[PDB]
Amino acid sequence: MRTSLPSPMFSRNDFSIWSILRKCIGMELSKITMPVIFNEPLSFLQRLTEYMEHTYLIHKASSLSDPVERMQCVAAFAVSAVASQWERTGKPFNPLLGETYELVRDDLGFRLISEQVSHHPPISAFHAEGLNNDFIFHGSIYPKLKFWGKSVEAEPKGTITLELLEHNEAYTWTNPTCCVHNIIVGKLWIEQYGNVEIINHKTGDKCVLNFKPCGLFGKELHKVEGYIQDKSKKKLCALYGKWTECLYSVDPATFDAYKKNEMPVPDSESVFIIPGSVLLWRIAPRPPNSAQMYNFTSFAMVLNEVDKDMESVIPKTDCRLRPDIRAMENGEIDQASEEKKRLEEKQRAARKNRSKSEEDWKTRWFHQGPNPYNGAQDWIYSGSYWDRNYFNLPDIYL
Amino acid sequence: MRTSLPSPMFSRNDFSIWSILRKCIGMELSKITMPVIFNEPLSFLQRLTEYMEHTYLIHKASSLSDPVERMQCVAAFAVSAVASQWERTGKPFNPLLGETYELVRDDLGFRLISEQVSHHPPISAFHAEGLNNDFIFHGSIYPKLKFWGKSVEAEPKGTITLELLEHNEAYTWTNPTCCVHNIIVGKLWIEQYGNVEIINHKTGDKCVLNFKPCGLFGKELHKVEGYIQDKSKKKLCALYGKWTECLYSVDPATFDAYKKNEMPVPDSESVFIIPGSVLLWRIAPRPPNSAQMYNFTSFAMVLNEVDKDMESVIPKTDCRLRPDIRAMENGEIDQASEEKKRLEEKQRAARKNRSKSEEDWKTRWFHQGPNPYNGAQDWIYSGSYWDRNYFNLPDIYL
Ligand SMILES: CC(C)CCC[C@@H](C)[C@H]1CC[C@H]2[C@@H]3CC=C4C[C@@H](O)CC[C@]4(C)[C@H]3CC[C@]12C
Ligand SMILES: CC(C)CCC[C@@H](C)[C@H]1CC[C@H]2[C@@H]3CC=C4C[C@@H](O)CC[C@]4(C)[C@H]3CC[C@]12C
Repeated sequence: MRTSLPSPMFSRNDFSIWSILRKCIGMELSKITMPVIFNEPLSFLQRLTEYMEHTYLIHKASSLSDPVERMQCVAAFAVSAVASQWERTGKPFNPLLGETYELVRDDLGFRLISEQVSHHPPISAFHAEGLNNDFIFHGSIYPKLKFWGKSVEAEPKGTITLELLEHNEAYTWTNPTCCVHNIIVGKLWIEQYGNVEIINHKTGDKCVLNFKPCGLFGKELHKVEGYIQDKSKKKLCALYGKWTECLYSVDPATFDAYKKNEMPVPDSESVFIIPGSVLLWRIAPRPPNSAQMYNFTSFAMVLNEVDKDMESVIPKTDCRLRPDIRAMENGEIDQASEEKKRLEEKQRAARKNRSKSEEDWKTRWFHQGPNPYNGAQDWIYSGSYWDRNYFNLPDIYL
Repeated sequence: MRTSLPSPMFSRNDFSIWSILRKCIGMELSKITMPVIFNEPLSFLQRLTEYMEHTYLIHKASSLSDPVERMQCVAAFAVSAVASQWERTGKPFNPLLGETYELVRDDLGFRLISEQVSHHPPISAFHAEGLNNDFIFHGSIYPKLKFWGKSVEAEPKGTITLELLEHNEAYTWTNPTCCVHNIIVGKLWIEQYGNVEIINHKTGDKCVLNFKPCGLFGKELHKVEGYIQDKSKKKLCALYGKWTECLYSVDPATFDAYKKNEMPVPDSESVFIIPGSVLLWRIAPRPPNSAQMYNFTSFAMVLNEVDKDMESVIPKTDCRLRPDIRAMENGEIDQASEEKKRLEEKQRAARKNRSKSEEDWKTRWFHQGPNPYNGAQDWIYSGSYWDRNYFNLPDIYL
């Protein structure tokens, strides 16, 4: 009768249920495919393209001669870029290595190209341009996940850069942390909080934006408060609002005068417009079909539209061609699950094939390089994507 | 430009991360395979066979003429049956529908047969017999999972029945709830708590066993306290101990006299033997290779041993023949993952094949019927398994 096992056990070190959930919920490679019922029919690259919904704020900024007024607009845009998150608790599809997404919005005067440049760590790079060459807006996002209590925090790591070309100025910042409450059981809902600093690298103007956490009682749900100061640290403007609604500007004096007087969703009031304030930005109302369509904005509903004409110009990596997202969008959930499993296995096989073949992954449209304004490691658009002439691109779809 | 999606979203109702985890951690069918690194190399059927480790308590009970002394032994056995759980935080493999497991321990004087009789809900039935026909011990277990805070509770649902055949008496009870703390992140550890009532259906004797929860401070970790009373509700014996260590008996008077005077594991003291107590049961010390071998008992190390002679008698459904458990036991984790995925897909295909074919699943060795002593719905051993002569058994392994 045996008195022992023929081999000792394997030491799993720190690996936990959280480890599995982290890879699954986040954008890391995961051996377990996230079930399609938790998805929304967008790639993560398309989800990030929603940064561009209020690009009119950038065109407005470019048209103004006063740098402090420009900073108001850039602060408005920074807040507007993250504003569409409320109730977007569907997970966008984990992009495949080498997946790309492009968007041309003639009516909004920009185009954008994005690529999934890595899974170690998962980084999504993007590069947007004003069609009349008034701006460049780029960055890259690695969503770093932590688990607290009943919640997951996604920290969007990477530098955000806005170049107003007519003024020879760049602005940089980082985005606030995004919080997903009730991640295991209960009603999913979303918070954003954190301290954002926008730096004008030509003038030394700085904008401080505090995305307030809830606070006990929840009085501060979604609140944004901050100010613009000049190179001398003199406060020039007070900015206040809610990232889910609006951003306003007011004289710092006037603001301080007025200022003296299962986790559930707290009741948040649309805050009062301090008299004399200037309106900088208000969110677009969500359309009437939004609640039946993953709580998408009207802007987000356009992201994955494809037509035959589009199919003749976009590269084979564009996620409009990703068949599992297409099937989910059309109401074919079992087809979506089926294709998703296929796509993820094909990508695992190709990675193993690259390992045994000794060859390295080549990102097609971005390269690593220092951010020219703050020195940070960055992913920089390499050019040429919009020339078309696509030669020997990754084969990632079925 | 499209203003809507071509199909409305799908309503997922109450489905959550917990829903996925419940199926995965528990014994339900799950589309997501639990990763082998969370397993221990045993089937759930083998894990339950550890109920039998201290069968000598049943032989002792059978040999005694006083029914109250018999009840002490049966209470000892009931506690002993669940005693091997401490630090067994590896998940036993989810049995396949129609999977079976047998154990003959000549040195311990019993044999046991078990079958996975259903996944809706997941029920594991078992039937053990004294080799000299002094007892029958049977039951069935559906592990019902709930998620509280940082913990999962597995409630082992089903009636437990012990028939002492020489005395024409049966005993029934239910097992305590098993708690897995730090289920998402941190160090996994195990508690059992709940109120167990053992009923002698010939005499009306009743044994009350309280498995105490922790309690704030954790003074009560693993403590068992209870008593035996007769049909007249007169208290006859006090029983006390820890399910991780021992069970003792003492005069109820003497006991009450003495009685006046990330979640971490609390410090628990081996409780003091009240003088005059009688020793009923003590746990076997875990062997020196235990901590390198999934914290198995010596008893558990025998469960999955197979030899060529065994392979000529056991049916093709015996989980000694299950290749993924075999591969994990041998240190072949990637082979184990590979075979596990295969086995689970083969079982999903066969279920779909049974659906389109209109035909129903037939359990081979148990049938449904009322428990003869309490009326509850039960799974009853049908006989004939030990005749061998296996004809047209399920084909469930690769
Ligand atoms: C599986 C289910 C339960 C979890 C769903 C998690 C979703 C809601 C999480 C996972 C990744 C998260 C994103 C990570 C990065 C960013 C960029 C940031 O600037 C805005 C928020 C945004 C876009 C997050 C929104 C919420 C997000 C999409
Ligand atoms: C995936 C990891 C993190 C979770 C591991 C869960 C394990 C430890 C759980 C899942 C099912 C549980 C079992 C369910 C039923 C019983 C019968 C009961 O009378 C004794 C405890 C016992 C045997 C439980 C022990 C712990 C158990 C095996």
